[PDB]
Amino acid sequence: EDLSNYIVSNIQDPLSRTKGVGDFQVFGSQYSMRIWLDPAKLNSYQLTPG
Amino acid sequence: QLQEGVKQKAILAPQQGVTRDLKGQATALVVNAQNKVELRVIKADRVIGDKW
Repeated sequence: EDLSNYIVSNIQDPLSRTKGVGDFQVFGSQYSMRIWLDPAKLNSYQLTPG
Repeated sequence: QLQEGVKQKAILAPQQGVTRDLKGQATALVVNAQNKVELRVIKADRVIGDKW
């Protein structure tokens, strides 16, 4: 996923500006702010993921 | 501002010397004894004015 973010970040910008290159896909996609909940801390504060 | 503890062995990297890379970690560029630039991963707790 680090390599896929590196591709979509800064080798997809010079690649598609060249001549002749049509549409294309990459394996995976860019990053995402993945937030990891845990149920013990949600119990400890009287919280729910909603 | 509560005050607690002293660390007698602490290192204060400057703010200009450490820069977040594209993942989210903190990386600082160091040199070796063989005079070649190497990257080292940093974790940083506090800020004191202008230093990490």
